Amino acid sequence: ALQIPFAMQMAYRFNGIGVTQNVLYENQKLIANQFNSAIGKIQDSLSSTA
Amino acid sequence: REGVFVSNGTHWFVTQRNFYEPQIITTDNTFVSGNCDVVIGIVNNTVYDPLQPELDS
Ligand SMILES: *[C@@H]1O[C@H](CO)[C@@H](O[C@@H]2O[C@H](CO)[C@@H](O)[C@H](O)[C@H]2NC(C)=O)[C@H](O)[C@H]1NC(C)=O
Ligand SMILES: *[C@@H]1O[C@H](CO)[C@@H](O[C@@H]2O[C@H](CO)[C@@H](O)[C@H](O)[C@H]2NC(C)=O)[C@H](O)[C@H]1NC(C)=O
Ligand SMILES: *[C@@H]1O[C@H](CO)[C@@H](O)[C@H](O)[C@H]1NC(C)=O
Repeated sequence: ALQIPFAMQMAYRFNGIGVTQNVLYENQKLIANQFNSAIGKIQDSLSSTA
Repeated sequence: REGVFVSNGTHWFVTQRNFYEPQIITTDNTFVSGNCDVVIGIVNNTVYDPLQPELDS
């Protein structure tokens, strides 16, 4: 394992889908809030939807 | 452009992800976008512009 900061791992991950990595850094709080909220929807989905 | 910005503690280099090969940071190695106020954890350094000393000479 090689450590790397998570916002730099996401720049590799964006560049791997052809989205240029400055599109992460210029939107990092939006991308974080969308991810955190999407994990939230999985808790509610799994809690409700037997 | 490809690879990562890295420092040995005193100097900043770009290098490719999977094999340490430090290169001077330049307008050929890097692309601009926006400005300093937008990005979390950006660092100050010079960027060498390889055209400039040729025009100066
Ligand atoms: C970080 O890298 C730079 C470049 O490899 C090092 O600076 C050079 O150090 C040598 C002696 O080791 C000097 O003779 C050169 O004149 C230096 N070049 C420049 C551009 O300053 C630097 O020492 C390295 N720092 C650490 C902490 O390893
Ligand atoms: C990068 O360098 C610039 C100056 O080259 C720094 O900007 C100054 O920061 C101080 C402290 O916040 C302010 O009092 C000045 O008014 C700023 N000057 C300008 C021109 O904006 C900046 O803080 C440095 N950033 C980092 C991350 O080190
Ligand atoms: C990294 O975390 C430290 C506290 O552990 C903080 O002072 C620093 O500003 C952070 N830097 C970045 C790039 O997030």
